[PDB]
Amino acid sequence: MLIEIHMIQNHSPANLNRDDLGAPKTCYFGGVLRSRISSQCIKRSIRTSNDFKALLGGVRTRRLADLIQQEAGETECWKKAQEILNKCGFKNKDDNTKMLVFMSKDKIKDLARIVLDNSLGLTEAAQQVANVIAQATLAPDIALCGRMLEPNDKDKDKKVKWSNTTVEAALQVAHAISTHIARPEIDYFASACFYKYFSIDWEQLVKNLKGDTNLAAHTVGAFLLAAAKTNPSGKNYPDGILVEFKNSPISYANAFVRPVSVSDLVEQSIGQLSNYVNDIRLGYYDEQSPVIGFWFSPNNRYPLGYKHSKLASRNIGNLNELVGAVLDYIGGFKWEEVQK
Amino acid sequence: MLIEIHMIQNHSPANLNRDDLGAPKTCYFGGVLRSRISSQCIKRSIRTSNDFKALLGGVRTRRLADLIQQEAGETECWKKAQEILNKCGFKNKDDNTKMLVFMSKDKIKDLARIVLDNSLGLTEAAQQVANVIAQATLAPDIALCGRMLEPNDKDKDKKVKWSNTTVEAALQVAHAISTHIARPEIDYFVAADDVPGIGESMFASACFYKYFSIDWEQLVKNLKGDTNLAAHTVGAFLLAAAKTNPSGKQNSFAAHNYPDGILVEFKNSPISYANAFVRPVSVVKESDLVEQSIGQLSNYVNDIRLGYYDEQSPVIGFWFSPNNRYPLGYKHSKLASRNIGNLNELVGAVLDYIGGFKWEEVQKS
Amino acid sequence: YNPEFKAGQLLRFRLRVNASVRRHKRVSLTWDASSTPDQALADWLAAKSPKLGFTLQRCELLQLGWVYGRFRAALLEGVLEVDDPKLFLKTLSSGIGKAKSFGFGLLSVLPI
Repeated sequence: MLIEIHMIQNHSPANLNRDDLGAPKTCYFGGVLRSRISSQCIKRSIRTSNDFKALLGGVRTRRLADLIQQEAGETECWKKAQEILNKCGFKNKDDNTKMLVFMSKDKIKDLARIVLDNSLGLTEAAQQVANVIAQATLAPDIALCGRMLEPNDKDKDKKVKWSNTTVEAALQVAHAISTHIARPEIDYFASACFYKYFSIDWEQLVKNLKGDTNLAAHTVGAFLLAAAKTNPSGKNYPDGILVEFKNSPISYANAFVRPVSVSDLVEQSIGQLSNYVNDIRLGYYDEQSPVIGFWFSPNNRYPLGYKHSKLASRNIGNLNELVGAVLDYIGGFKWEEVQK
Repeated sequence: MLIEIHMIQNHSPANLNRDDLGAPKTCYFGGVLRSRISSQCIKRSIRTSNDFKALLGGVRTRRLADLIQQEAGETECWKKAQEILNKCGFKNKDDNTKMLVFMSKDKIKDLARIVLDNSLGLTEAAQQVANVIAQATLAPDIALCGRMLEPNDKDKDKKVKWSNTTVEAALQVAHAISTHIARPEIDYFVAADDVPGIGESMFASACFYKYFSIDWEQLVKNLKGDTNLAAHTVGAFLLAAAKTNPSGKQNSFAAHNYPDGILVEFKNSPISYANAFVRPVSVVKESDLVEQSIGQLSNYVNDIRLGYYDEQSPVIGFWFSPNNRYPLGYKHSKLASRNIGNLNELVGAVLDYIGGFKWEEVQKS
Repeated sequence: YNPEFKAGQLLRFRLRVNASVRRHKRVSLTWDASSTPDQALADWLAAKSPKLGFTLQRCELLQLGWVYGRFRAALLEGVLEVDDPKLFLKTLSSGIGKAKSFGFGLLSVLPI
């Protein structure tokens, strides 16, 4: 019911994320200092990747004022929009119109249509705008990242009823972590190995898209491709690719509570993760419904399972072949037909 | 006979329980600051869990008019239902509906029938509904918990005869505490508007120690017999506490981790082993935090067993770790009566010790 | 600190630059959609390197950002070779750009 992906990768310091003071972020795990990349950075890097452009149908902006005055053509509707928006309530505590907005890039036409109707009362015009952006969620971005919209009641209208404007998320991701301690460079007077964890709720996503199936499969494939082939900031395929389907969420971060100290950092980390996965599998589950996984490696660079212990369904040598197998298990879902 | 569970579990960098300011909870134990998850959060997580969706017979709601309206059908009851519920002392203090009535036996057809009856909509109906809420509702989990209600005077009418509404809960949960010092960290983020033209977040990671207590006789008493349901409750609670995490900030800090060392014991008086970590665990280069914490726990448990020994009541316990990854008696001691490699057979063995109840049959009730 | 370097000597350097140009106000350096920021910054630095007195051999961008108080800051590291020992000393302890009062002009040379 849930697709679980665990990845092992390396990343140079030239493509890392820094804090307000300019230093790469760090975290504690097991009493030692590690290297940390935020989950928000990963999500932003994925939604604006070259492999996710085909499934980007939403924008987050505080400038609806410039988006509305971009399709009407007639210049004489801008204060109309700066009054309809404020009647809606999208301006917040102090300032003016400083609330981030999240609707698909298809209801701006409706917004312009409603603005350009002079035979409509202002109150019911704002109500129409609310019904416009209270259902504008048919975008794959919204069905993978969620959305919240609080309307300020400080400057509300008489009634101006709001509908359900909160959509529940379908993807859970973790702050990426180092399989070892921190390292340095060459003093005067980054360089790290990271891991990854993903989880997608197929039922929640299909609910958030009004039951569409091909769109969900296309989103899953695009997200996996972008996660495998994108770097956080800057501008490198992962060494270990793991795929699992479970009904309850399980993470394997307690494989690296013992720091890896040593060209063999990757191998030791893979071995530790394999040991932890085997231990959890053999000591926390049996009967009911089993789990089946796929190990895909860059030219099978790193093998898994003590070279004798079976624990994955098959081995995949190509990333492109990995997407089809994941979509295959749900049933059918040829990659060349869902891309349309 | 008391069923007591001790488990040790690690977590990824996360934020499961936070205060009003967003910082994860903390406490002082032994003179040092630790990371805290409250007991109410654990209870709500067990109650709203996949392995416990089968025995949820309790509803705790500020609004009951909606439920009786849904059960009524296509008629209208809201006004008269509110009238009766205000005739009963369900509070109007400071304009709120204060009573979060913990009425069990989700079958509300009794109150639906009383409301939809063309009788005297007066103190008679108020008495009938008060008796219905006070008496019938038992439910399975209102045996572990239970504070059925507390009627309000002044507001209520002067012809009400509320019966006993105290359940004498048979559950004891201690606040989870880490076995080391706590390390809070700050994350900086930006909005990054898409059309061209810093906040702070908190998180931490720790390894936790947890403790539960179930009273067999009180659980049986609050269920009015039905030992099968008691065994079912024991199994469901065991699984739910073993595999369930708080659902807080899990879309950004996914920490779906599972415990590494589990201790289950049965005794006549409750004993907690939280004093094993008065000295915080300091990491060494040859092992990890989990192993050192398990070692200190081993030392303290063995010491208590040797020190408060009584010949009239041996203590029987079971220690399970996944694939026996971390043994309890590393050096020489066999502290537990049995060592087990899977959780399901641990539950089976616990039920066998309780009443020789096999797993399959008790799943039917 | 007494820095003494001979001609034709390899050194390891770290420098944060201020990408400032003047147009028709002072605006940050802008590159084309077909080019990477690192290439543009390397070419911009190599344009002025003759007058500075050192020869660039390799350089990669590390931190591309801003400094408030609004200024543009880019941290570039790599390998440089000194051309002559006369102009290098003048370049040192003087600055390689503008906004020198906010810690934007400073070199750290290390022997390799």
